[PDB]
Amino acid sequence: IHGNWTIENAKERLNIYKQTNNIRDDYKYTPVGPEHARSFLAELSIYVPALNRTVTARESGSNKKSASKSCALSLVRQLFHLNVIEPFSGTLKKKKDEQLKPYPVKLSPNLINKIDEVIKGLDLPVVNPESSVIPWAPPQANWNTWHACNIDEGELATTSIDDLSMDYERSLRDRRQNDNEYRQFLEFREKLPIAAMRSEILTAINDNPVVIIRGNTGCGKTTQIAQYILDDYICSGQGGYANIYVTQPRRISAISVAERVARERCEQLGDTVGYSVRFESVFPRPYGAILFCTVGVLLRKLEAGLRGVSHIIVDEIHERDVNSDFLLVILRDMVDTYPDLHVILMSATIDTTKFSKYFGICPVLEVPGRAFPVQQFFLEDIIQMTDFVPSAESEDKDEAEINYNKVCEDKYSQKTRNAMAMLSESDVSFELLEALLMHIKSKNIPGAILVFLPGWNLIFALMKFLQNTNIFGDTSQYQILPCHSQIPRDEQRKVFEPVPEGVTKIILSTNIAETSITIDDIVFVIDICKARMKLFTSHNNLTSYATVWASKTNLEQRKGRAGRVRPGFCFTLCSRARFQALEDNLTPEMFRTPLHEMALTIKLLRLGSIHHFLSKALEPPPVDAVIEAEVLLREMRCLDANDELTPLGRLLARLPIEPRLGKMMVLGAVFGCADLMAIMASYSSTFSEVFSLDIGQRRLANHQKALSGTKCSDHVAMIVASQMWRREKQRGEHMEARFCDWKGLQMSTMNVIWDAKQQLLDLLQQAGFPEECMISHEVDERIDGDDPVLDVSLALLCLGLYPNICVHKEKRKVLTTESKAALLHKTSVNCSNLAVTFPYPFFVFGEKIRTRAVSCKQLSMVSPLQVILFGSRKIDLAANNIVRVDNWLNFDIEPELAAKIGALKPALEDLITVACDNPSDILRLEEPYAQLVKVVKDLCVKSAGDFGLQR
RNA sequence: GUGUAAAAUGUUGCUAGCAUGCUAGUAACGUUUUACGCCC
Ligand SMILES: Nc1ncnc2c1ncn2[C@@H]1O[C@H](COP(=O)(O)OP(=O)(O)O)[C@@H](O)[C@H]1O
Ligand code: ALF
Repeated sequence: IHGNWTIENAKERLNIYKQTNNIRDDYKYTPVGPEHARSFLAELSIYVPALNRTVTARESGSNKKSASKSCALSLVRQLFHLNVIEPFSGTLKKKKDEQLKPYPVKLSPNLINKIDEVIKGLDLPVVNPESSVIPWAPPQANWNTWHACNIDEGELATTSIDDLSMDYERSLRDRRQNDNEYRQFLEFREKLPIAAMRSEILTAINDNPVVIIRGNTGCGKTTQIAQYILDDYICSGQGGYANIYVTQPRRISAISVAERVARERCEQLGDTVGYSVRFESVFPRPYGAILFCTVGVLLRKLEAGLRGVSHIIVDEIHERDVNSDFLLVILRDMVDTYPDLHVILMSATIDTTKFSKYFGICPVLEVPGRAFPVQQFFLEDIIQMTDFVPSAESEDKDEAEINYNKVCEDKYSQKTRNAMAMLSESDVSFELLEALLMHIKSKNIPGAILVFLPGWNLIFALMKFLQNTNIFGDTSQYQILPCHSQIPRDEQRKVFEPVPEGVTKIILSTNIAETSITIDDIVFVIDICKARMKLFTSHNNLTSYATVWASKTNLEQRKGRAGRVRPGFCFTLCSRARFQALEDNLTPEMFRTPLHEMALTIKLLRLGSIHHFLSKALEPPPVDAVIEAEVLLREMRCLDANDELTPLGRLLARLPIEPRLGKMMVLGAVFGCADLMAIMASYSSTFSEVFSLDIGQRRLANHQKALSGTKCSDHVAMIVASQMWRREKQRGEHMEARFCDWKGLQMSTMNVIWDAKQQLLDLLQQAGFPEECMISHEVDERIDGDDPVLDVSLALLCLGLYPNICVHKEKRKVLTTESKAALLHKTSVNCSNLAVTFPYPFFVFGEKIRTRAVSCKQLSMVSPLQVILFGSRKIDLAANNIVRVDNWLNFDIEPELAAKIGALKPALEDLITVACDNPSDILRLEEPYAQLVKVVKDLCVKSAGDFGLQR
């Protein structure tokens, strides 16, 4: 009854018990009765090695299988009677894991005495359980616009701006006279649509303060309007008294548009057109030049001043990203206060009425967009055409989910015939491409093939699948090219390269190709209205790089993205039900996003209360976002609760990194490890791959794993790689490139990290911290012992990236907070196939890749002594003398020792505050603070928490 | 994006026997669940 003592249940425990006994016997069958009333008596003997009480089953049935089942019934009943078998044994039985045992403290008495002296030498008692605007000026002599300062030397110090304007004018006249490649580029730009209303757009801008351009995508407009403004300003011989400032919302888009405008101008990058993306600047000449930058770089430059720039040409606003709307909200008042500035907002296809209404009903210009509506087809249309039904043959939820695929009427074509024949919907197959090919060959429509896959992972998977199906994946006849941010610029520049007809172009891309760039020859668009949704859930610190449906506005744009003049075809892979069911627009990301970084930015520019500023924005954000920004600023001691920016906050604002790494960079110079902190912050915030993985590789190679050395950490590997790269860069790069390739170095990532380290140390120098601590602290990896610099660097790392720590159980299988299973990313140095146990069973990662908290990246072993030092914002005490870390980690330490360790929590903040207050003398601290530095260097040593008992 | 053993279904052919059928299994088949152990 209670143990469901029947045949097809409760037998799992019996099977396991017999497996433990290894008895391979079964039921012997004996016939009883005639052939018309046949019965079988089955026998089985079971030996019990634990109770020494052998049992037997002798039961009858209508057949051999029935006899065996009847015997097993009585066997389970007798095993229960024996009180040795486990009851129930249903289909519900899992196997999980938890903490086994740490090395809780077990320190030497020296460190205990040091900690006691520190807690008594610093008196840290613990209990044992207004709206102004940024000034702007017109162009001025001896003043550089880019650097926002006075050059006071060179040529402008003695040369008037009018002379520079005349020089630019004569140079452009000579270029008009002779530059033939410029002639062909300008004729291409003239046949380009915007050159229709050249003068018109050159005048409307002077007419009004706020100017909105509106014209369908693919006009080649961003790369032309700024150049036309410069040309108009220089044709009057005034190019010196004019500069152009443009902001894109994506880094790679900014790089691409800068390269395009340089190539069309037939000029080397950095002469008259330059770009300043985060951690990279190629600033051009100070006068008569164009600047492209991301919104973040402009928000950074806003601190100094917009002096010396003529017109600002803010790019795509339909993105609705937080940065662009913040910039627009500031720029509204900026251009209202100063009537001599010209703000330009650019869109692609959006009801710009709200944008115009925001700026006091500003003019909404228009571009004549030649177009031809394209044939739009859906899943019913494609099932009518060439079959569409089959496919490749918190946990859950409620009934609120509606499957529109299964809610429809079968008034369409032979749905059952298509189902019984074939199809492949979720994964594309020969069907779609062959249908397009036959449509082209029968209706005579040679044209490019365009698809919008949501993510780079799916892009790579489908590219590999189509390469496997190379009969129709034949690049010689069916050219295939991806397009995404991650891939190098070589693929982007190859995409634009045309191919002869017959070599069909099948472009695989994502939301990037919907704007920014546009291929002229696109005819047929195969949309799936799927896009990446890399959302960070800061309310619980879970990442989700999932895929979500595109908005109806975006879907309409994609429908219009193809078919310039040719008919064009839209092969939408969705039903009309979902087509009309999804939201018309896209949810404003500004509504749901933490605003701590923007709060620090607004407090840096002394723009008054954040609440009032957010009220006077495009969309009044919900009070939760401003409240959470306030909470983060108050708890992190960047901004006081009384809207008073402490020097810590002002220092953090200038840092081009998130505050969670600025808090580490502050302490980096405190403990004489600033180089390590700069390198780690650059390698962490700038999400990048450490090593150049070769094709067909599933793990890290021999040297790729040996570079981490005895430390066996990817962060230590990166540090030593940077050290060897810089000592090699001390020599020539001709052999350095092949050496880095041999060492599996990413080269470009290393350059980025080095430049970021240089910029961070320059910023720290400007802050006031001494140069002496900013010296090389070279760490070797072959040493398996201890090194104070490296262990304090790792302790600071664990301080910063909280709560991205994890507990290792076995192989890839690791545990994360709230007891979540996870694996180790392939790029990590801790990837292998054999079972290895690490010296310390605690790891901290950088990123949580893949939505279902599975992939962890940037793993590095951490000392078991973090506990309360650098492991959390909260520590607790559990039963049976257990210290609780992040409510998912257990240590076994005396409450007195736990309180002693936890008393350091206010001390860290006090040290940070003192370091920020007096940057000039961080090396020469107060004597209790020198003792604190000494004790923290002593405590975080790798082989420290093992005294008394190594176990 | 996987294999092993166990159990319910029906199936392929065969087997010992009974007044064309029948009483039982056999080797194999796929389905569904169970755990065992991989790789992302
Ligand atoms: N790398 C390039 N080489 C040549 N022409 C380009 C390049 N990139 C863009 N163009 C042209 O410039 C135009 C750019 O349009 P775009 O910047 O997307 O305008 P908007 O952003 O207003 O839609 C396109 O029509 C395209 O033909
Ligand atoms: F210039 Al755009 F989207 F129109 F980047």
